[PDB]
Amino acid sequence: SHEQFRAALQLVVDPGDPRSYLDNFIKIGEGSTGIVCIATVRSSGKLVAVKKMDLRKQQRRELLFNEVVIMRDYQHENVVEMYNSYLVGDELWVVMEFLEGGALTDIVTHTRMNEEQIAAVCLAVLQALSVLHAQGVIHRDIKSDSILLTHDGRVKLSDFGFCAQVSKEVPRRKSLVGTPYWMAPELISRLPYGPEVDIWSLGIMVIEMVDGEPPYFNEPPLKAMKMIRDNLPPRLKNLHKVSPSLKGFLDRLLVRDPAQRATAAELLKHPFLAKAGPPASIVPLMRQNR
Repeated sequence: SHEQFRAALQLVVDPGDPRSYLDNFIKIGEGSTGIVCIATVRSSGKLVAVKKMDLRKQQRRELLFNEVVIMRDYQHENVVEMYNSYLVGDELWVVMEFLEGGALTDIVTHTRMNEEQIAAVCLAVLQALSVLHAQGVIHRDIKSDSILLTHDGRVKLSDFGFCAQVSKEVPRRKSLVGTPYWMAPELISRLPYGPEVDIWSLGIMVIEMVDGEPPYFNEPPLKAMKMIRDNLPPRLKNLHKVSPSLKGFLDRLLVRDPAQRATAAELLKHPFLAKAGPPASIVPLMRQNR
């Protein structure tokens, strides 16, 4: 039952009420699992982010345990910090670092990123994934919507609600978890999968940054997932515009066989990332500056 689930979740979250120390909630976004708000810390005026997920409106309710446990006390410069989690009525609230620059999705849909900028984003995400994967954490929802920015162009990975933990005893997952257009073929094909699925999804995000949208985006999700499952790796619509370096980099991400797909640690040494600009190079892309 719902109440049986609520009781269990209460045991894992932090005690108390964030409505006692936060106010002035402003909804600024919505995702598959819930909404994201800006809130003000009453004592200081500091802005934080709060995501709110309705326990009754999840495709898979049990996934709500994952982020609140796995990412508790996690600190990395390219990962959005989670501060606390709470059960507030029928909603899970997660209080997090506020990334005032917004998400990469606005950028890929309204601008044309150059390769210095694309390399900067990939380097930041790969730095994050290399450390996460080494600890057995799989993100499972890598896409532009999950990449957030600071006002000065620093890049941080967020949206860990679909994440998973693997171990020496249980090295792979089986759940069909992710966002259709970005899902790895072996995940779609129910091969016990590992961290490698994030590397495929990153490749699809590179397609977003080059083309503006992922492959098969005009198709229904189920149809698209079948095409991802059955067809050869997807091609860039704008292939003729990209450097040999970017194409070679992308060829190591969008490898159909997980065992031959590059790992995050390997990709950090790839020549394409030599093109990466500093945070300043990203700043002109954000809505408030263009």
